[PDB]
Amino acid sequence: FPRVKNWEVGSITYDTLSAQAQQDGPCTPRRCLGSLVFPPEQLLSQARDFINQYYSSIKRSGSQAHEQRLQEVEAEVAATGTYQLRESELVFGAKQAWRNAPRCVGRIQWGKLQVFDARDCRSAQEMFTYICNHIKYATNRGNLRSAITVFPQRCPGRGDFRIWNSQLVRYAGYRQQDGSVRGDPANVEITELCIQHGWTPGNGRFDVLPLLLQAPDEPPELFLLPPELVLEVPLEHPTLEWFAALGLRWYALPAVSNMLLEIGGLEFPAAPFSGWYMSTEIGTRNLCDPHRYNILEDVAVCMDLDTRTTSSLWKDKAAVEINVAVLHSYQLAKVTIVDHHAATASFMKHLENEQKARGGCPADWAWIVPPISGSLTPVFHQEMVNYFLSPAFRYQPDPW
Amino acid sequence: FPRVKNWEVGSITYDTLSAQAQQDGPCTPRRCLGSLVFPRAPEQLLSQARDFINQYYSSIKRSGSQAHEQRLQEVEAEVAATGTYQLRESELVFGAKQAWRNAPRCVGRIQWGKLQVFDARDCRSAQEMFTYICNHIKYATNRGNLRSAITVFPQRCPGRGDFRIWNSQLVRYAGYRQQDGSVRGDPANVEITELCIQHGWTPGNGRFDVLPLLLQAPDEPPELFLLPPELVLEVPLEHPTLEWFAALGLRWYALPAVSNMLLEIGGLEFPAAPFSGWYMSTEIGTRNLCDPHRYNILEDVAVCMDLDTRTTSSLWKDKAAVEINVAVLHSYQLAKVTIVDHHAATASFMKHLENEQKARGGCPADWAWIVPPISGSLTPVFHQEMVNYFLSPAFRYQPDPW
Ligand code: HEM
Ligand code: HEM
Ligand SMILES: C[C@H](O)[C@H](O)[C@H]1CNc2nc(N)[nH]c(=O)c2N1
Ligand SMILES: C[C@H](O)[C@H](O)[C@H]1CNc2nc(N)[nH]c(=O)c2N1
Ligand SMILES: Cc1cc(N)nc(CCCN(C)C)c1
Ligand SMILES: Cc1cc(N)nc(CCCN(C)C)c1
Ligand SMILES: [Cl-]
Ligand SMILES: [Cl-]
Ligand SMILES: [Gd]
Ligand SMILES: [Gd]
Ligand SMILES: [Gd]
Ligand SMILES: [Zn+2]
Repeated sequence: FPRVKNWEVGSITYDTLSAQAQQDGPCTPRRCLGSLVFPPEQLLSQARDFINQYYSSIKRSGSQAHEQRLQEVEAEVAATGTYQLRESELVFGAKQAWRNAPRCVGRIQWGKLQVFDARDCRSAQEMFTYICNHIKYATNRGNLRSAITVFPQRCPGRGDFRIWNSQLVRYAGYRQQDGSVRGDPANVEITELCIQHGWTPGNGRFDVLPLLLQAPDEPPELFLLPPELVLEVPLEHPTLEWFAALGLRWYALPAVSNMLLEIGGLEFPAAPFSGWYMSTEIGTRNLCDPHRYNILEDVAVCMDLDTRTTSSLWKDKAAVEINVAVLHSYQLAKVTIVDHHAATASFMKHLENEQKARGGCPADWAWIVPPISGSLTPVFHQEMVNYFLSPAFRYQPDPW
Repeated sequence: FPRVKNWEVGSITYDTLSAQAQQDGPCTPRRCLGSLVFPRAPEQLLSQARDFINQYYSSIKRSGSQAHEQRLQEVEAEVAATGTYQLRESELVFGAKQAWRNAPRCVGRIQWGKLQVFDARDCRSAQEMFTYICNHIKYATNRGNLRSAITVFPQRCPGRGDFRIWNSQLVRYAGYRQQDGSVRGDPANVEITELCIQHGWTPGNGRFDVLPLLLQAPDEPPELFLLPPELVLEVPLEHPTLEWFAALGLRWYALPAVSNMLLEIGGLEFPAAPFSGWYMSTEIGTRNLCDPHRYNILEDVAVCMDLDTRTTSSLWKDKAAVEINVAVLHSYQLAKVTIVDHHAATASFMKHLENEQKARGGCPADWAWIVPPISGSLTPVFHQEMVNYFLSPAFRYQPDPW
């Protein structure tokens, strides 16, 4: 059992939960690959195990309802070749997949999740309405609420439900007479898919993209989001009056719409989950990555910093203020957001909860440690262990 | 072979060098332990020696030659006879440079070929050991124009104990347990401070008292040796625009010289082989001065900066840390002592990975040690995927000799 040390306090724990690890990771005794971003009747094996998880989690192992439910999943697969989850189970498995997400620093919140059941969905126009209930419920006028919407589970012979966008809110990315990009350069591909399928492109650096929703065995269909439903935050700084002039904005709702939910052997290729932002996500990665909006030098010029030498730490100073601007703006607009110090301190509380409850916690060090001020947060000094537990959110290929 | 992506540019390479990794790390396909700090007969000696000799003869464009098999047979005959063997001088220089080259947690490896190797394998006593060390400190410091160097003391051998330096670095500040429960000085150094005292050192009571050296000759208790103050170059810390900063009374020393690691070359072990380069400013500014379990100055600086420390979202911790790093860079520059900031160091490490991809087909790197502890994603290494594995020659950790 791996020994795990915290170097700030000098405290030691053992990760016994690592024993239950399901799907193998990318590392071998020969080499570590932890820093890499992207690393038939077996369906009954995983279903049986997930069902035992549910009943132990409600102190109902070895009793009547536990025995009972085991047989009907057995009979469901025998007759149909698959099975349906009870409502309580789909709830319990959504929370568990979030709980088991090693790259998420916000799992202290994993027990507070609103689960929308879109398993009776049957058309792309139905998708849009379900997605639209989600967005408006999750946004909640800025008092954000964690939510996931689960569309039908995949089956043989029939196509997949899929959202083609990586998130529900993305900004446009436009090429030019010189190749380079206006807007968000991450979303250059989906932007050109949307232009293909009928959307007339805007001219701005912060155009909210239209959705591309895919009913099974039908091609994707464009859907224009209601602008009154996409809450956005214009960015200003508390004491740098010119910051507002830079015209920067970000949206309120972080909602990943490209990952595949897996519960008890069942696979849901369309299942958007949403929470609220950690401020480094917007202020550090989205606005300052060189391949993203890359605003770092523009802000430094406006601050009259000396950009001619790296040792003035002008990059560091300008980055800190961009993060100050994100936090101040979201708080003034009363949109839920959490800074990387508060977020990481709650994660340390989570680890300790999880140590007592489950005997460990799969955590991915490179992604839990924030991208500014790493060693100023407690997670930097906490050793972690990474492994795969089910249920889980999984990456998946793109549907083109 | 593992595919490696650079997410900032789009570059894609394949680490073929990892296939040669001969010793095992701590990860399995079940679980990654990459974030853990400490993740750890004649024929086996023979097979590592054979491999190193092959490495050396590759480096001198004499692979498969007369001289090459000459050395291979020679080493076996010496192992059969003596149970071990001796490196030629040129083999030792090449082996010390490869060990640096091979060190996955060093971001300054663009410099790996520029290393001054001092051969002290004739050292006879703790007293002679001390003399060799003073000369190392003197040459490396070079009045502030620092030069990378390593001194190699006699190798491990059956029949006689090891040479050991008990201090983890040649220059360390004392850490005295206080009256209440606090530490005065550097809390990382309470243990070695206590060993020096119990070995008859007279402790000071400052926050920056330089520690004496505890030097162990084979089958001998360690002996205390004081470093002459004029040999230990230090830097008073000031801030270019925060004049009150000088009143903190903070200093750091010029020379980073690790003295507690084991140098392995072709199966032979040198448990005493201190090595030194020059600092990257974050080791001092961020870790040494701002870690809660170290000098822990972050809040005091932020209060002095008139920041609002009652709420995290004002980012007072980030702002104060940035200026503490400014103070470090400015102060070493003022004093004309070599130092590299985390933006320049990571950008030269990017050129090292490129150089190494063409020379060897990859490069062992520990992402969590390479990415700086402030402003991580503002440096290019954050966006570089990396493959961590173990090559030999190597610097390895080893247990404390007490
Ligand atoms: C409630 C507040 C939440 C916060 C502050 C938060 C924070 C974060 C952050 C900062 C990341 C790093 C992702 C990146 O760097 O792009 C992340 C990853 C992730 N989070 Fe959370 N999260 C929250 C809620 C949730 C919820 C509700 C779910 C699912 C139900 C979830 C599941 C995940 C997953 C699967 C990842 C991995 C993303 C990927 O690998 O691309 N999180 N989270
Ligand atoms: C010349 C300038 C150098 C720079 C800028 C530099 C930079 C660094 C830094 C920042 C670390 C991380 C240390 C920590 O966080 O405690 C490190 C580690 C290391 N360096 Fe370098 N270094 C230099 C020279 C050298 C030399 C000359 C050698 C050996 C001949 C060396 C071998 C190592 C080793 C073995 C480690 C790992 C130490 C440990 O794991 O505790 N370095 N280096
Ligand atoms: C190469 C490296 O794995 C990659 O840049 C990772 C590092 N850590 C990260 N951590 C988070 N939270 N999000 C990321 O996108 C990344 N990127
Ligand atoms: C727990 C964690 O592995 C530990 O704090 C590591 C993180 N990365 C590091 N990186 C460097 N360069 N030096 C360190 O001491 C550490 N410490
Ligand atoms: C649920 C959730 C919350 C949050 N704060 N962040 C995310 C991920 C954002 C997308 N990244 C992959 C770019 C998801
Ligand atoms: C040779 C060398 C250069 C450098 N820049 N830094 C170090 C590390 C100092 C000690 N750390 C292990 C705490 C060593
Ligand atoms: Cl995002
Ligand atoms: Cl140090
Ligand atoms: Gd101006
Ligand atoms: Gd001033
Ligand atoms: Gd004071
Ligand atoms: Zn690993």
